[PDB]
Amino acid sequence: KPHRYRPGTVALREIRRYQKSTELLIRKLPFQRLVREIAQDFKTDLRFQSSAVMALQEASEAYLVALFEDTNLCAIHAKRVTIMPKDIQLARRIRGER
Amino acid sequence: KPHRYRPGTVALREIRRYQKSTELLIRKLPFQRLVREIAQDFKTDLRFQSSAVMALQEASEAYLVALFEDTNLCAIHAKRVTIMPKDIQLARRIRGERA
Amino acid sequence: KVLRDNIQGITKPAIRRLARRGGVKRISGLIYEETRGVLKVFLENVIRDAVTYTEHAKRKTVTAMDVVYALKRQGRTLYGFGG
Amino acid sequence: LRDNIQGITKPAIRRLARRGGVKRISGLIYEETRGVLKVFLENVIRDAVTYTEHAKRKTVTAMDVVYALKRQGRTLYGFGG
Amino acid sequence: KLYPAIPAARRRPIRVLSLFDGIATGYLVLKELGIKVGKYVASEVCEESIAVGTVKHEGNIKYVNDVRNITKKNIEEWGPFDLVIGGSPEGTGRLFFEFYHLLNYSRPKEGDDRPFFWMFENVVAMKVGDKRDISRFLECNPVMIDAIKVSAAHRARYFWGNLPGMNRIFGFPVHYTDVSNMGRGARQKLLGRSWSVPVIRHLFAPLKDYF
Amino acid sequence: RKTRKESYAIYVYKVLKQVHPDTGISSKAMSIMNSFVNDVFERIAGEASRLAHYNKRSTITSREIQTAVRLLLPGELAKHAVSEGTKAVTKYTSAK
DNA sequence: TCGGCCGCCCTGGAGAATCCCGGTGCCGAGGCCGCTCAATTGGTCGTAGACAGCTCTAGCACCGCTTAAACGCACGTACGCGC
DNA sequence: CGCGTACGTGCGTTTAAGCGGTGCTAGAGCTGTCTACGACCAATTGAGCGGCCTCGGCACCGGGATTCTCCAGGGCGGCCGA
Ligand SMILES: [Cl-]
Ligand SMILES: [Cl-]
Repeated sequence: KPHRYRPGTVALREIRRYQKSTELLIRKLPFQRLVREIAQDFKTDLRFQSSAVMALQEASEAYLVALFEDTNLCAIHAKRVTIMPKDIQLARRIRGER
Repeated sequence: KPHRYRPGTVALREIRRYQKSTELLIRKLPFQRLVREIAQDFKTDLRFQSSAVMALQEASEAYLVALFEDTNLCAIHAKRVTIMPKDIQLARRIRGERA
Repeated sequence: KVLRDNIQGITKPAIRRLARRGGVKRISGLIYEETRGVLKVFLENVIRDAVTYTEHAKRKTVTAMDVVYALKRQGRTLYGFGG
Repeated sequence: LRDNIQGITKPAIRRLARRGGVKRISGLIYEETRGVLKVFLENVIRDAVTYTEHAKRKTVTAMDVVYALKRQGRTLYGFGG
Repeated sequence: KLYPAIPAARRRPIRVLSLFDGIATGYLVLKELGIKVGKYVASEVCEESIAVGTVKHEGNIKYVNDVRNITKKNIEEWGPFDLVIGGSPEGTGRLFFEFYHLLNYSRPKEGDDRPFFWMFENVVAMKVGDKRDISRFLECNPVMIDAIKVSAAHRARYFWGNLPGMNRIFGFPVHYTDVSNMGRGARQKLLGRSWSVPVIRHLFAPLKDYF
Repeated sequence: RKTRKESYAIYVYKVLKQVHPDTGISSKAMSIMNSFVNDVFERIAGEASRLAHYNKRSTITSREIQTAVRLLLPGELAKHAVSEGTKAVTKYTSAK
């Protein structure tokens, strides 16, 4: 059989690889479709500058990365290495957005 | 012959009694001494209105009650019912105050 | 055409990449649906404010300045697009 | 002039935690809580004394503490405003 | 289950039995259905609804002094009822069981082609055992309709009844919301009047095709 | 000795009597309502000023305050306040 | 074959705490009066913005390749979770 | 510490993101006209604020009902072990 790694080693390798990188991790076009879908329920026929959707994507990914940082701290605090919706809800509750 | 309760019942009784009351739980004069002590390291011979120290106490107790709320949520989240400095540090870390 | 089901466009590997940038080692299965929900509510608030800024500017195109003003108003100041 | 942080007593921190809904309190809570309260009071009194300095006064009004807490995003009602 | 619709050439007035209601909603909403009433019989233990009825509703309503007074003879004497409704402004179980007992008197027997309609109302703060018991008694499942499309309060409601089109048809309007916003007591009318007038006319909408 | 610190106390009391005619209010709760009015005031006038600076304008009209309310109040509270405000501006612009 | 201790379920009654109900005092909120100063009205300019028109930027739309990456399936073992 | 399950890794499959093109046009964006809307000034006056008062709503002591807490006992297997 061919070579196969442990889970922790490729997991930590990806943690290192993506904390070094700066590019946008969510793809541009499905995020744009999501933005138009959410906008649709406020006004029909809305237009968007490209830099506006890029700004939305930068802020959304930064927000979700800070969310996963607090979620990882909640997981680690609960003697676990697995993040859970318990951990996401605890994070958002302590941050005050519930 | 001497009566004694379980811990949980008097604990919950005090939780109810102090969540019903509105009075300030820290005493006025040691909090005032703490405020003057902390102020001392910024300017000598500082004076305080009484309502200023009352405002400090209202905000400080409200801040610590919200802090213990989040600390209790951290404890409950970690399958505990006992709060720990782990829980306080997690709460302040998620709130962004670790500086 | 009315756009629908675009929240699934936030795919499972993209949420895993976001988790890696946040330092997450191991990710459970309900994370992805919960994360799509949280990102949906965040974009609801932000796009709601940006659309409001567009409404008052007598325009129909949401500029980057609108999204910057909106994020800044919510206490999350975004650099790179003005302000 | 150093035991003033010890004036925040163990019953008083316990009453605060009861108002916060805490059932059980470990012993290492109390010193940590005195520390956190002291840091919060440092930030607030620092800002309020700064505001007193700008007004060229020697006393700290309640409006100064309101303005400070408002600057720090913890708005306090009932002391002017 | 679907019931056959009589054509609108047969205009017979509607006989209503409303059992528990603080401010009398059913007769007023039937006045703004555009159709006439056959028999409207009300009753209340307290005298507040009696005072509101003797001041406002002009005396076109047959009142009973107590709900513990209506028997089978009163139902058979005061004409057959087409609609039976039970709502409210630990007595909720008492209200439901008095409703179900008076409902058994007003239900037509096996053989009558009279169109029968009933409705029961209570919020989602009920105990789940009482909910499943009421689902057993009425042989109908409730629908959990939340005040989240038109409102933001955490006050959802279960509905029981024999109403055509009551599953998922309710949605949020913008014009009715806009016209209902203009008040300084906008959310007090949202807590009471929005539960009184619009939801009830929304659920009892298709009755004008019958009569 | 002549200095009058302004407040919204009589107006909060008048709106309370126009809502609860038999319920009074203490002076501490009156201070809390006064500081709430001052706070919300500063928030809306702040957002309006920011909007006016954003849109290269120097005149704060009802539309600026309107979109500041639609920003600051959460949802249905904003819808009720925009309706109440537009109703009062309608009554104002067509009065005696 | 044996009864001596030992955990379970139920129920009962002491027992401290709390809710309810009046009785009395007390002090701050409601109300009345002066007054004083800013709200209102009338009038005058000045220019900010509403509006029409022109332009020309980029935003949306469509299509064609192109592989980058998402989706699915098996599997195994490491951590979640219960005791 | 043991059970398990469910998540990560790897490989094949394939869905579609991304890039590169052009065409079009709605709309951002800048310019000229003017007009109506608001700042500025004085008089005035009545509404809003300082002061006072009195009184009733709130705070508080005491008593009884009650209401949950908790432990003691009675029966009950049941479990053996001496
Ligand atoms: Cl610790
Ligand atoms: Cl205006």
